[PDB]
Amino acid sequence: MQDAITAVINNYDVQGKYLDGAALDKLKAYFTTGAVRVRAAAVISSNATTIIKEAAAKALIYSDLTRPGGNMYTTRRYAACIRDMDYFLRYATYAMLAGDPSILDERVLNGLKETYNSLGVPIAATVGGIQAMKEVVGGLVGPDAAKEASIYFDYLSSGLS
Amino acid sequence: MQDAITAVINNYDVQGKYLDGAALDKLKAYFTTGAVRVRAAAVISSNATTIIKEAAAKALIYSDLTRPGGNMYTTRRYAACIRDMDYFLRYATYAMLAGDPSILDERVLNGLKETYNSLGVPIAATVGGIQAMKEVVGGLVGPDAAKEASIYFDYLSSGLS
Amino acid sequence: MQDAITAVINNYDVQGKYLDGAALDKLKAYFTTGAVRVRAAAVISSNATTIIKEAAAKALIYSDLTRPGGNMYTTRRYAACIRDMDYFLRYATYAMLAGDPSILDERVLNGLKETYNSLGVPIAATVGGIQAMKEVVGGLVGPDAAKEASIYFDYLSSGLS
Amino acid sequence: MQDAITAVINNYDVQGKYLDGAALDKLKAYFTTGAVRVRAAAVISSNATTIIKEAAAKALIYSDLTRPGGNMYTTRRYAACIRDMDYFLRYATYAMLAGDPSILDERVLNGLKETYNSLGVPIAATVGGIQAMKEVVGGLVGPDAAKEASIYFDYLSSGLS
Amino acid sequence: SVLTKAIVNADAEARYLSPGELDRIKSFVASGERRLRIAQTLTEARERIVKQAGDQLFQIRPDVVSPGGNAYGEKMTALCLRDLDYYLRLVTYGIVAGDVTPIEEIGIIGVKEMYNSLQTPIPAVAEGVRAMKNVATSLLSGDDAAEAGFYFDYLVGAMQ
Amino acid sequence: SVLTKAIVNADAEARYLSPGELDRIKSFVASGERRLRIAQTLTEARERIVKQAGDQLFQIRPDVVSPGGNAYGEKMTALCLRDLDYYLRLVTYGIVAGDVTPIEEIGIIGVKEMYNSLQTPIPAVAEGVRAMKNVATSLLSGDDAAEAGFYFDYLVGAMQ
Amino acid sequence: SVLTKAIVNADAEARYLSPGELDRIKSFVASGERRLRIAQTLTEARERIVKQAGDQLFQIRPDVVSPGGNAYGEKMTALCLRDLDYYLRLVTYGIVAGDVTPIEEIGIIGVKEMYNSLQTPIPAVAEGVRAMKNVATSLLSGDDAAEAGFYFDYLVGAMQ
Amino acid sequence: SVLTKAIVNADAEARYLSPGELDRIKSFVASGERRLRIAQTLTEARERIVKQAGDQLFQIRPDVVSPGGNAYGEKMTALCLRDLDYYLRLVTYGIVAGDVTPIEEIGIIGVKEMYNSLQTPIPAVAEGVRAMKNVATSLLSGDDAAEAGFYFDYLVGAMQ
Amino acid sequence: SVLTKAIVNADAEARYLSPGELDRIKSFVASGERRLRIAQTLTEARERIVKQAGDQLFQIRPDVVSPGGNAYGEKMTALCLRDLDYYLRLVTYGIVAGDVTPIEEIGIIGVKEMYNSLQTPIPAVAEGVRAMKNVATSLLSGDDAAEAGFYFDYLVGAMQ
Amino acid sequence: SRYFKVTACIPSLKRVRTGRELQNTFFTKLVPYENWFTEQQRIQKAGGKVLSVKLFTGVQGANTGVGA
Amino acid sequence: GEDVLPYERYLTPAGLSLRKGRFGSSDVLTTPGGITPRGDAARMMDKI
Ligand SMILES: *C[C@@H](*)[C@H]1/C(=C/c2[nH]c(/C=C3N=C(/C=C4\NC(=O)C(CC)=C4C)C(C)=C\3CCC(=O)O)c(CCC(=O)O)c2C)NC(=O)[C@@H]1C
Ligand SMILES: *C[C@@H](*)[C@H]1/C(=C/c2[nH]c(/C=C3N=C(/C=C4\NC(=O)C(CC)=C4C)C(C)=C\3CCC(=O)O)c(CCC(=O)O)c2C)NC(=O)[C@@H]1C
Ligand SMILES: *[C@H](C)[C@H]1/C(=C/c2[nH]c(/C=C3N=C(/C=C4\NC(=O)C(CC)=C4C)C(C)=C\3CCC(=O)O)c(CCC(=O)O)c2C)NC(=O)[C@@H]1C
Ligand SMILES: *[C@H](C)[C@H]1/C(=C/c2[nH]c(/C=C3N=C(/C=C4\NC(=O)C(CC)=C4C)C(C)=C\3CCC(=O)O)c(CCC(=O)O)c2C)NC(=O)[C@@H]1C
Ligand SMILES: *[C@H](C)[C@H]1/C(=C/c2[nH]c(/C=C3N=C(/C=C4\NC(=O)C(CC)=C4C)C(C)=C\3CCC(=O)O)c(CCC(=O)O)c2C)NC(=O)[C@@H]1C
Ligand SMILES: *[C@H](C)[C@H]1/C(=C/c2[nH]c(/C=C3N=C(/C=C4\NC(=O)C(CC)=C4C)C(C)=C\3CCC(=O)O)c(CCC(=O)O)c2C)NC(=O)[C@@H]1C
Ligand SMILES: *[C@H](C)[C@H]1/C(=C/c2[nH]c(/C=C3N=C(/C=C4\NC(=O)C(CC)=C4C)C(C)=C\3CCC(=O)O)c(CCC(=O)O)c2C)NC(=O)[C@@H]1C
Repeated sequence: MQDAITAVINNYDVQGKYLDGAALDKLKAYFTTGAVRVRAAAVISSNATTIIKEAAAKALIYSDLTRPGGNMYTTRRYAACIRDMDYFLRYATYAMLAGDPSILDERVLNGLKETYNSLGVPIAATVGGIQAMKEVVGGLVGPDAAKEASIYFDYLSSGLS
Repeated sequence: MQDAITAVINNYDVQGKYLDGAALDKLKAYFTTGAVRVRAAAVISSNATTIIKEAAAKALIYSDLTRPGGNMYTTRRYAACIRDMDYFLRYATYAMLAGDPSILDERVLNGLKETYNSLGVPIAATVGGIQAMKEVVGGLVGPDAAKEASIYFDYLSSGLS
Repeated sequence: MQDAITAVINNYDVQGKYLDGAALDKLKAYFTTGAVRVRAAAVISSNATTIIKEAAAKALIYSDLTRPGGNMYTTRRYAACIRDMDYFLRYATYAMLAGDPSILDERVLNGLKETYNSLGVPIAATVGGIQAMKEVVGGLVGPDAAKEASIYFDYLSSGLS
Repeated sequence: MQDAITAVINNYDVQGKYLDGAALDKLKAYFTTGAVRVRAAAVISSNATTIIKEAAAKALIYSDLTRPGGNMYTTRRYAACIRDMDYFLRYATYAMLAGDPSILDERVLNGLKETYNSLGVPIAATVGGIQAMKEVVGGLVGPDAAKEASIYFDYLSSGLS
Repeated sequence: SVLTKAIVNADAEARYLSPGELDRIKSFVASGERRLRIAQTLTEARERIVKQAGDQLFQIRPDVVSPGGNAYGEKMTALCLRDLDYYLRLVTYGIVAGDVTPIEEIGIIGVKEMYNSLQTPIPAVAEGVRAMKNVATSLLSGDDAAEAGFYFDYLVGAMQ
Repeated sequence: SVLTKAIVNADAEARYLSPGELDRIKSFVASGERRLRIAQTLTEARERIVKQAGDQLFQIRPDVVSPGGNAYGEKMTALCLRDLDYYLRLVTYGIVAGDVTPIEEIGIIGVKEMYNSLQTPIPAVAEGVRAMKNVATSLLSGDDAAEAGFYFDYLVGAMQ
Repeated sequence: SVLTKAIVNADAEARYLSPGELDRIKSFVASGERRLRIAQTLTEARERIVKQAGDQLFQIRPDVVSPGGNAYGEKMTALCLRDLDYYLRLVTYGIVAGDVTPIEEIGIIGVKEMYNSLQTPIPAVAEGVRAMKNVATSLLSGDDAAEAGFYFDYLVGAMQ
Repeated sequence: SVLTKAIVNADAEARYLSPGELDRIKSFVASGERRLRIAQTLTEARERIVKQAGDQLFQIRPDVVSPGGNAYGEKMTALCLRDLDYYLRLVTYGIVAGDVTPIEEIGIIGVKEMYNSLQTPIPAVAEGVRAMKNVATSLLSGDDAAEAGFYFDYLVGAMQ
Repeated sequence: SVLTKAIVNADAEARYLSPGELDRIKSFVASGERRLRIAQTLTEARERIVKQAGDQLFQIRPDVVSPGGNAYGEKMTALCLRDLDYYLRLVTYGIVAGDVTPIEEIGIIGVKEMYNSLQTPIPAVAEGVRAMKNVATSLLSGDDAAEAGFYFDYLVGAMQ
Repeated sequence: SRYFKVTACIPSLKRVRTGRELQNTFFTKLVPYENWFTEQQRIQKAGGKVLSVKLFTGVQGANTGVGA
Repeated sequence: GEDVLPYERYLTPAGLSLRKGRFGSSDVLTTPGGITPRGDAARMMDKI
């Protein structure tokens, strides 16, 4: 994987160049928002279960998905769906901390679409759940890191769909 | 697709063996029940629209499905859903006539789960509608073809769910 | 696709609600800025080729991209890169006129990331070219529609990256 | 492992009262000794190979052990002894940075005598080499870290003998 | 909307917008306040229009509210008035959008199939929509009355 | 703590301390005095924080102090406030250590099984820790309050 | 970098980041401008560092520029200086990154086998790196000189 | 079921069905008639059993139907009764199958995670299942009551 | 407001405003921006504050939403929450004016008689107001929290 | 962090393995504390007996230093 | 026919989920006759 800093380092290493002024502005631009990312990550880690519960209540349950014949019918499937939501939330937090979606590409999106197609999981409903989680996280973290958190949720949704 | 007779013929052809007493017993076993299937199919074709109307009344309409926010909302989606009900009834009739769900596997259930997931259609509601249609058809045809008709509706419901 | 007006209409249609004060406020907010969008679209249309020329000269050419081993090396690849730049500019103009990035989601960004990954096109260089075009367009259109045009260029760049 | 802070934490945890003024004084003392500790560790890490070289030249090579009929004879045995020497240096640096010899006991000093007797490795020569590393670090590092470096260096020799 | 069709056909021919389409956009944005006023007026007059259209429809075609009638009984007339409310809402949406695209997507495609399944008279629903048109046009000025009557007559023609 | 974590990370790779690892230790030893001040402050205000946390918890969740609640009577409520005191002591230990190793080894690993055996509401305990954090935030400077709130939020997340 | 290390360990244990890891991230982001200034100074003085590093290496080990030497010849010495510039660039990368993952993935893993392939003295390369360490610390204040020295010593220890 | 648990067990050793397993399969097929009759008797009285069990549960644990209760409100109470009906259905499935294999996969695995996410009292749900057991055993003869209650006690133990 | 009270005393004594009154007017107008910010914040959180205040009030004493309770039923609970909304509006008015004359003239003088006539529990209403104070102070900084808490305690004392 | 130093023998009584079945039938090996229970349960399940167990690595106090 | 240009008539669901589908589905699957508390809080707020 790679964060913003390591991404800049590889981008200059491939050309065999020392760090120049523009690379300096990129690194400084990441460094300027270091504290806000850490604070929002701590907030998300402290409120992990509540975010998932509110997102599920808003977007998944009270639906066909929880009724017999639905995809998240039965306790096993309900637990699997909430586990997938927790997976998405944790990796969104990692991507937000690192300032780069490379971890999302490597550890989440690769083959998840085909696995969901084979299993019959509703990708549209999953992306709706991710969007509800994005709304709740943006509410919790505040304007400071709301957009920066929201970009990686949008990245996950676009990659899944 | 294939029917009882062609199924027996192909099953003996792929092993290269001639029509034996066993395949003969399956063949007259289909031949004995020919008239009942034809009568049930004629009754279903005669009462096609009323079956869909009663199934929709029992399972779909007069609910949140036909309200705003429901998938059945708007004339476009209402017409599409009743078209889908007609699809299921017609293919169940073909499967009952042929005595084999191979046509259901080849031309109904293939890719249907993923298509419905992509479109956002409620699969649980669709299975409920199929069950209501099965109940009405079993009422109309009578015990003579009730079980034979019901097995293919059950096959469709199990494939979808 | 959908513009601001159709977006509001669909948003109230899904709730089954007549247009109220908030929806009327949103519609008035769009209608107030109608003429500025048309003027900016006319300016961009008249200066289309010059914008691409300055953006290429500022972000792409005179580098390793146009030399041997570069992705934009050879006349076919150069023409391809400029055609892609033209497509981005044109759809940015369409999105700015419609006041909604739905057309960008439907007709440009769908599978573009995966297509560029398959072809080996540098997404970072493409984003740099898009931002150069954004700077030139902001210079041309003026303060009136500069931010309005710029938000959709930022949308395209974030969708690619 | 248990560093100084963890050791004080355990000392108060087994008795079940809060941190006291004595604990504050001990933690403040260890905080005061921090910078010189880091500098000495950096110098030792820089000159790790040189220390082993002088220690070997002073107590190990050119002697009977570096001739036929010795435990140091053969390149494999000499490499094993020098790797053990590097182990002693690295774990001594770890214990020096930690403040407590728990790492020295559990990770290094635990065992290391029954194995040596079984293998046939001389122990007096190993203790002499450990002391040789002691005078080498005594010159390499400043006098501020000399005493605390020497005490952890003598700990391994005392445990082995 | 008009913006949607202009952008759609320009994209389909793979071109920037023509000055004629820009003139359409300019006129559409200029007329926006008047369209919003008309939509507002129909919005506050939505219930009177529905009630009077229901009365006119039941007077013109009493057979629909009769024992073998599709809307016989208080609940079946409640559903009929709800459908009339739906179509008035669609007409206001069309007036705001500038053309009958929302009306088409929401209440015309498949209306024949749905009402044939429900066994409801299409000419009766068209007569109800015409009564709504009359009641609505009695509450508007002449130019606004013509502007709303265009969408109402489109609905009547499409239900056919 | 930070020192034991860095040393274990280096020992696993069988290499000496990386420059970033040394910078971490240098920063921690430089910032130790502020942590010591936090620890002494929380220690001298340990009883007021526990009392206010108990009041907030009993206001938020009356069910714990109820006829069928886990803490009904006097000795039950005494044990609950005692557990709050243990967690306050663990928070002070974590603050002085600079990491969460002692807190993890003392009071979170197996706490789920222990509280399930005792049938104590784990969300109730989390609410108590949150009230403790709110009380502790009113007796420290802003940077110092944030530093303590990091470990308080760690305990809240760990009891989840 | 430190972010990559913390995130990788948290993902490997399948948990959110610990407060100690968050504190190390905070310290790393705090030291960012200082690290950038040190790297800017080194990259500005890249050529002089390389030249006097080569002079010190040749003074210490004239055998390498001897007939049986790996770098015997002007173009062989040019290749030695080019490797020197490569390692200086890697040192700047490590200094800005705050740890040694980029330096590791670029220039130490397999360096033993590569220099065995080229028949070059690894101890001679380490001595050249030490000469670079001296020349670089000669241009920096004490704290920043020590910070660069940590990465230089890491390179020397890795080439071992 | 018993057949699945017996055949797959004699398939993990690459042997035919055991002569010890050409038994209790036998008792299962012998007692299948009684099992079907008991399941039918429970199925006929599903509404009365659910209603009385919910009544007893709401008396014994009135906190759930209070304002601070998970099942506060008419539809949250309807959901609780629906869950009780679900568990009665699973019990009938277990009775017909002769093993708790189907009920285990359908409504036990992950039930702790589901109810913790929804914030529902698992002890309250277990007590509801106990009340359902009492109401069910009130409608059956002694042997059949014991047979049904044995599965009911399995549900009570598993939800724990 | 303070202007009114100063002018009333000045006109009662038949004299121009004293320098002390002018100074308090000056400070009163100086504090206006922070007061307007507090009132704006409370106005934006109207719905949440009211809903959470109702939930806490019903948790603390559910007897008012019981069958024999004053606020039993949906349409009765709506009136109680509307009364809480009324008092929140009065508190915002008091904050903007700087003191409690609007609160007195609109919502406390005769409140005992009105609530005695309606037979509603004034102690219950006071606790409902206090819950609103808690929810409001949860959304404000400390100084603004104390400033709003002054008016909330005034209302609580007045309803007594 | 600590490893128990134990010795034990485990006989296989269902398959009669037929190549160098001696090193896997009597062994001493350091096993971690976190894995010691699952390691020791296997011997009892197979039927062998544990001859001796030793703390070796860690101290009896536990508390801090347990984690690893 | 002989005048109309060829045009796109059908899509596979995989392609259709690429054009739409970004930001998922906002509709929420509704059920006929399901028990749902959605909108009740908003209705109560408007009634108040
Ligand atoms: C909100 C929940 C939605 C849902 C999900 C669902 N998922 C499964 C099963 C699996 N989910 C995964 C997921 C991942 N593998 C990965 O590598 C990652 C990222 C690192 C993820 C997120 C996998 C591998 C499986 C298959 C294994 C398993 O069955 O556990 C299921 C169960 C399906 C089944 O019963 O066969 C569900 C229900 N379902 C919904 O309806 C929600 C939208
Ligand atoms: C006696 C009732 C107890 C209670 C229950 C309660 N449940 C819910 C919500 C849900 N319950 C389920 C259950 C299941 N899904 C399955 O597949 C199975 C296995 C057959 C079960 C048991 C689900 C999925 C939901 C979610 C909603 C839905 O069904 O769509 C609720 C509502 C909680 C909320 O916050 O809305 C309650 C109250 N509560 C009690 O107090 C009783 C002990
Ligand atoms: C130019 C700034 C950059 C660049 C681009 C590049 N693109 C291609 C080839 C293709 N580009 C597309 C693009 C699209 N298809 C769509 O539907 C849309 C939106 C509506 C877009 C933008 C496609 C499909 C192709 C493949 C087919 C084709 O070649 O026409 C190339 C050619 C690659 C090749 O030679 O195979 C290039 C060079 N290259 C750069 O260096 C810039 C960063
Ligand atoms: C000679 C062609 C090269 C060379 C060699 C050189 N060797 C030493 C010192 C030692 N060499 C050994 C060697 C071995 N020990 C073993 O067990 C084996 C395997 C049989 C070998 C080959 C040892 C142990 C020593 C140390 C002294 C001792 O034996 O006690 C030196 C001296 C180094 C010093 O610092 O004094 C030298 C120079 N030098 C060259 O230039 C040739 C390439
Ligand atoms: C060196 C100063 C003396 C010397 C040593 C010597 N050691 C071995 C072999 C081993 N040494 C170890 C040591 C350790 N294993 C651990 O895990 C640790 C702590 C982390 C230590 C210290 C062990 C277990 C072995 C055996 C496996 C191996 O060889 O790596 C040898 C080789 C013996 C042989 O040939 O079998 C030697 C020679 N010999 C001297 O003469 C020095 C005085
Ligand atoms: C009223 C003037 C006429 C009439 C109507 C009538 N309608 C129904 C039932 C339904 N009508 C609809 C309509 C729509 N769904 C949509 O999405 C739209 C577009 C906005 C419309 C117009 C639907 C879905 C139903 C089904 C029930 C439901 O809404 O859930 C009935 C009832 C028929 C029955 O068999 O119950 C009636 C009577 N009847 C007349 O006589 C008038 C001419
Ligand atoms: C046969 C002449 C006698 C006899 C033997 C007997 N042995 C076992 C079990 C084991 N035998 C071995 C042997 C070896 N392991 C090795 O590594 C080697 C050399 C490479 C040998 C020879 C071991 C370790 C076992 C135990 C594990 C296993 O069963 O494979 C048994 C079985 C004991 C039991 O039931 O547990 C027997 C009977 N028995 C006689 O009566 C003869 C005198």
